Amino acid sequence: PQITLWQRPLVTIKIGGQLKEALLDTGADDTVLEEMNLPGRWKPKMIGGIGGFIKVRQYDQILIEICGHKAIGTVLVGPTPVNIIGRNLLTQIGCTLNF
Amino acid sequence: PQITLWQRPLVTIKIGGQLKEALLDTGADDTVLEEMNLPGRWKPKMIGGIGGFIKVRQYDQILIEICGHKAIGTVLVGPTPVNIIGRNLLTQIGCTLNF
Ligand SMILES: CC(C)CN(C[C@@H](O)[C@H](Cc1ccc(F)cc1)NC(=O)O[C@H]1[C@H]2CO[C@H]3OC[C@@H]1[C@H]3C2)S(=O)(=O)c1ccc2nc(NC(C)C)oc2c1
Repeated sequence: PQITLWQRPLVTIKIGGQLKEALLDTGADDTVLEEMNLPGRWKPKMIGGIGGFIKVRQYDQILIEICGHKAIGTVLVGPTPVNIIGRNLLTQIGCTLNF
Repeated sequence: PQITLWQRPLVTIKIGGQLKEALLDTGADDTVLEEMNLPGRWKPKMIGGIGGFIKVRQYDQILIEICGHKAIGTVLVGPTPVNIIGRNLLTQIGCTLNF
């Protein structure tokens, strides 16, 4: 799809058997999702944003289907206010900015 | 330009007579710039992000030239870690996401 930016660029994702909405976020290096149940091993990580830092769990080689396109990569899980799809996964679905 | 997302989507901006770099950020509703000298009246505002909230100064009808495209709108100035161009200005330069 082409997506204009008059509204938040939200898409449906399927991850860990669950359906969620997430923001396509070109300002995010990495993918950060709200607390959710994910299977397997993880590693503690601190990440920074506009108002300071949060502690997240780092999960590698996680499958995510983003608006019907499959990607596999790192997902960070923690107290983010919104689910964010970052460039680590946007590059896999072929996402570009155009003006 | 078409911009792929293997690197941060940074562009040159000119605002308040100054040259700066800023991130084209589809996950940002509003435009937030690092402390800088802007002329005229402003209004206190608190905005929230990944790690909590920051106090910004709200400036309206500010001219910004974003990668050679002119836009006029609200700019928030405050302790953001990075200069962010949000959807309020991305819609004016015709920016879209495509996959
Ligand atoms: C969380 C997200 C929903 C909104 N944020 C835009 C994201 O793109 C921000 C932009 C950004 C902020 C700080 C920073 F150091 C680097 C980049 N990205 C973000 O938090 O990403 C984090 C995390 C993602 O992976 C890595 O890449 C950058 C770091 C790092 C951890 S925001 O907090 O910066 C933001 C920006 C503009 C806004 N305008 C508003 N307006 C409200 C009044 C609605 O809220 C805003 C909130």
